[PDB]
Amino acid sequence: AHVQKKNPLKNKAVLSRLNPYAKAYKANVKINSEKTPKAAGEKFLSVLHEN
Amino acid sequence: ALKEYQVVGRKVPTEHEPVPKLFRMRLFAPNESVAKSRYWYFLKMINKVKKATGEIVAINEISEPKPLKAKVFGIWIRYDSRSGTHNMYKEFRDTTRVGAVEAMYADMAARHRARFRSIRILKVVEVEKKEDVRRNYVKQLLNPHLKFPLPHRRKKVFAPHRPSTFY
Amino acid sequence: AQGHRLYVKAKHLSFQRSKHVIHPGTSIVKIEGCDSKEEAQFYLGKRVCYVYKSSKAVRGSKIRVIWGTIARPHGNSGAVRARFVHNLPAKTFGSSLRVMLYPSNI
Amino acid sequence: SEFQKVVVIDAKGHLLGRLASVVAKQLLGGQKVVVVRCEELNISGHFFRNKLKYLAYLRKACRYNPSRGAFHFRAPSRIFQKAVRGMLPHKTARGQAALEHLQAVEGIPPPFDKQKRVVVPAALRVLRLKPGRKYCTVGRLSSEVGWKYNDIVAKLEERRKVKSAAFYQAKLAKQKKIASAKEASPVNQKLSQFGY
Amino acid sequence: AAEKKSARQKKRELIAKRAEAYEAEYRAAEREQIELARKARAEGNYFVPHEPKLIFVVRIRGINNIPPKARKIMQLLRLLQINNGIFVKFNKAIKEMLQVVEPYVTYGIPNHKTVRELIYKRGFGKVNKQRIPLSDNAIIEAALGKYSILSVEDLIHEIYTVGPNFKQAANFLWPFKLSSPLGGWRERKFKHFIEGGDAGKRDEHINGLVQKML
Amino acid sequence: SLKKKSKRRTTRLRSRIEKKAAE
Amino acid sequence: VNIIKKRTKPFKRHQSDRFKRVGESWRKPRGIDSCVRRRFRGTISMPKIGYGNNKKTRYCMPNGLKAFLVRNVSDVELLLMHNKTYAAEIAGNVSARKRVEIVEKARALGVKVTNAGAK
Amino acid sequence: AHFVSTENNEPVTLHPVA
Amino acid sequence: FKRYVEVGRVVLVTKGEYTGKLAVIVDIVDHKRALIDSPCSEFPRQVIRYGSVVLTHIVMKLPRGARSGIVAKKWKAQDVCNKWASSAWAKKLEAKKVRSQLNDFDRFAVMRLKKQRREQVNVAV
RNA sequence: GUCAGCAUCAGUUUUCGGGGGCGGAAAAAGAAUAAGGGAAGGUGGCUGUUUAUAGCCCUUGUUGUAAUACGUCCACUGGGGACUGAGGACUGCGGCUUGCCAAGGAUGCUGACAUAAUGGU
RNA sequence: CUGCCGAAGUUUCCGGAUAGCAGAAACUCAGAUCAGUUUUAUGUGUAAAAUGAGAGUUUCUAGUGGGCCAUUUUUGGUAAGCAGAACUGGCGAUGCGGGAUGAACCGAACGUGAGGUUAAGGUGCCGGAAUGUACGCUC
Repeated sequence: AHVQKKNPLKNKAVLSRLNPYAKAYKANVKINSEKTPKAAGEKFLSVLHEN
Repeated sequence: ALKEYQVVGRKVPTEHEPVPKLFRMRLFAPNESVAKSRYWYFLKMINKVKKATGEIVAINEISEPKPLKAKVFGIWIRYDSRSGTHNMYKEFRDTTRVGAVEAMYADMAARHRARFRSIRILKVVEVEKKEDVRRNYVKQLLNPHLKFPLPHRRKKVFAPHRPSTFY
Repeated sequence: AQGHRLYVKAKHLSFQRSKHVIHPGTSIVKIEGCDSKEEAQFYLGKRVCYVYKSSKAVRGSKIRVIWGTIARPHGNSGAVRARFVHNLPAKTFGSSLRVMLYPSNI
Repeated sequence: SEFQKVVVIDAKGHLLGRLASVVAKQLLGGQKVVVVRCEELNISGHFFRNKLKYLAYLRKACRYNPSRGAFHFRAPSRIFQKAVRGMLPHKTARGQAALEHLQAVEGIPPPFDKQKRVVVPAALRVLRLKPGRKYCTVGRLSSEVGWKYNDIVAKLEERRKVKSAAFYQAKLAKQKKIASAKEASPVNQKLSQFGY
Repeated sequence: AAEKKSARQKKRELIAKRAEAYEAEYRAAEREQIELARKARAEGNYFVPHEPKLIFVVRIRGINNIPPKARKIMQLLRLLQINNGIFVKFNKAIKEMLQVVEPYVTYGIPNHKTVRELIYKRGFGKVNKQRIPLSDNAIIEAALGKYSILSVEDLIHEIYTVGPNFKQAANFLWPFKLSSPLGGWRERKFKHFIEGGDAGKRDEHINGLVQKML
Repeated sequence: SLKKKSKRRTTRLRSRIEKKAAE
Repeated sequence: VNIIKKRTKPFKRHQSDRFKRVGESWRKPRGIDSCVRRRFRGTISMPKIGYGNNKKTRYCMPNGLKAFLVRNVSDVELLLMHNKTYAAEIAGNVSARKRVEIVEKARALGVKVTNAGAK
Repeated sequence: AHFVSTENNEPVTLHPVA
Repeated sequence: FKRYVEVGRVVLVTKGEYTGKLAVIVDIVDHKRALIDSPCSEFPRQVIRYGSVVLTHIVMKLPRGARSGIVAKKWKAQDVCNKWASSAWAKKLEAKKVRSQLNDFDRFAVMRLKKQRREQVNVAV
């Protein structure tokens, strides 16, 4: 058993054997689709652009 | 390449000092780990704040607010020599505070054979008026009529014709 | 007369070596016109050959050939490493090699 | 980039070390090199400094039979060949073969004055030496150490320049004719869209 | 016949649910930290991220010319060879260990991809004192079933989040045998990482080094 | 050399230079 | 499966080239300062168990069979069940009459003969 | 992790002294 | 001299990802650096080193430190575009680019072109 | 039998790209377009001045959920090259659907040559 | 002839017995103890968490009992060297890459091979690898 070692990253079939969840992963999700709230305190900007 | 880092830290809160002061420095380092290390070394050597008893509360990279505008920066430095005690002020004309720091490190290492550890940055300011500009070469760069020929113009070996090496 | 030479010219520079040890299995080949490791990526996998002559008329031919394959770039100047069926003799240092255009991918 | 069977290098304005290192590599590459006008080579440093160098090189001699010591060669071609040789494995058969594939000559002999003479950009003085820096010439250095053919080479080169310039005038006149007939044909401008 | 197939099928779905739960936890933890930092910045407040309970240590100096005091610690860290990487529970008892073997090892905070790739490619389990590759979940299940670890994803979670059984999981993983870095080290490698070398603590740059070693 | 004296130094001479630098 | 040998050159005793009294048969050097036992560069190699060849192809000729010494027709009969494993090699002191009898019997049995065309 | 307040804890900028 | 590093000089980028583009020195930083901009949108306003550019002979009036839009406006007003192309240097460069992008069939047609052009070789006696 | 060429795979590896998430001052810039401020290394004008017959700098609004750089991630993807083929009926873990599969280690399609190719000495 | 295991390199008492290092035989021990290690606590020493490893004893029988080099502390110093301790290292039983060459310098520790990638050191030529990039100094 296991005469040869197959890398799961390079083997789609071995990856399925080891991890029975890769079949549904949805890697990329679009979450920055609403009004992008520029969140930066004015005092923080002054401290950042200080001296 | 160096990156300007804003580093804020304080000692661990304790019943003696429930609200320690937050010390902030603007120091240049290739990465965050070097910046925090240089911050802790400076804090120990200035305020005698131990690295062990302290912690880092905020770290933020700083970009040049106007990187497309030519500026002149004056830099105060405390260089360490055979005697290990020196202080100079130098002026560099460029478009980024990082570039002026990069130029200053190369210059000091070229002339006085300095190192990153022998050099400690004291203060960096942007001199904007030609009146406060002191160095002659900087003034001759801010002259309104600056123009000069290009110096140091300089596989496929065995070129068949002689180089023009001119206009 | 110039309706031939479907191959690129090259020179067998030396073996793949350290300062004191040679590895005759793989040879450094200077393909001409190539000037960078990025340029050498085109010639990877091509068929380099060494064409020489011998006294005997084997198969009624005075000319014998040692085949070889370009393997990988060697340095920043565009030289390549080639593996020949029979490792090239040390007397071919500076001799000429022919790099065919096959197996082509263009 | 490319090679030829024989490469003729016009050593005027080149540097001794920079040219020799390029030449030594080409010889080991398997190419035949002919370096002409060896007396016009340049060396960094002012003339007096280089003269003391060679003079000190003259001091290298055995007590027993100075004919068994280092043979000091005064000719500029022999000076250049010594520089090349020290950059070659001359104690091995590969090094000896590379040396025999090189021919350094003073001036430009007739078999090589009617062939194109390439130059090495990596060895040119005008590109390698900062302007205003002191440099000597092997021709003057050799003629002061004991080379005794400076004047005749200068005279022979003057004749070669005159004969070659007359040939160029003939070729330029021919080139003017072919240039005039070049755009005369409408086919040149018909589909010159290919950049030719 | 049918009983084992049904049980294994249900076990397969159970692992999928756990892996889905773990993936959501990583996404939520990253997102909530970003939200906390954003709100601190908006309010002008400063938010301190938590200490990293996990560290990945790579031995960068060989077995020659090493003091006996430093040698014993690498024996206790199972760093018996150059370019060997292990997981350590970063705490007050480990900080002092790594501070005295600073010239001989490098370490930093590994992200999820570093841990996930290491166990997938270099993952070998210590089964009956043997180096058995983690080629299937049943290998982990029979060796870590007491601690409710059933698959590679469970093992990755127990290592990444430093769970209650992190000691058992880390001891189960045979020390990763990493190759020489692709692209090489820095010009001078045995200087401290801060001073331009490649030795000692390096924080989040252990990832950039490990991807070279994989 | 080229001057009067060899820049290259004897190996035992280098070490005792290192020793003299140490003390 | 093909037969591959980890080494082809024999191991020569050190300085057997230089001295005619020093035979080429390998002898392990016991010299304390022996640079050859120390494995210096340029020196010749020493027999090591790492040079041992494949178990499944050890003792096998290039053709893939194992030479078996045979003296008479009786010996060949013992090779009937291993004609695809062993190849009969007739001894060097077998007379010409028994040579042809051994070859014929092995050929009828289908057993290879390594040195058939001899005497 | 935990939060720290800067209310009445404004940061003082510090630069090394010659 | 014909070429001087001055505000309002058009330069040709030679080294970098913008090789072959035309830029104008909006501002001068120091002896080793210069700030340039180009009307083409693909060329952003940036600081370049003098080794990466070659000074072209074309100099156009330009106030110091002008913004990108006004630089383009001055560029269009003085018609620097196709003024560079009027030079024989630009025609050679563009012809070289066209020759570079030619394919095998185009090269065959070129051979027939120059063979027909060489056909005449007729001169007065 | 020897030696080659190609394809589809497996293991190790190297080298180019493409697309998409997320992060930072939710990059800094920048552009376009509205306020106000300042001036010059002072333009038109008349050495001195404040956008006019050049423009520049600073702040704010806006175009904005701007772009891009960068860090990071994709169980996203497209190529080029090299080394290797250990094991020998069936079991196993999986995937697609009894069957099929890249899923416990290479097979298939062809050639050339035997007076030579390979391997030797 | 091949293979495996493999030191001491010196205490402590009168040439030695002893111990130490290396093995063998026979026992018990896995809800157990160890450790050239780090924390915690009590006042550098003592005591109880981290990490690693299965941990113990009894018998008996080989070899070893030198030195060299270097660091640090320290004792005096002295024309200047150096001299006296301690300290753990390196060599000694050990080839290899680099340092042009090398008992003591930088890397690295060894079955036979293929491929990939590095260390130290390097990339003008001898010599495998940029007559690379950027900024200065020097005649």
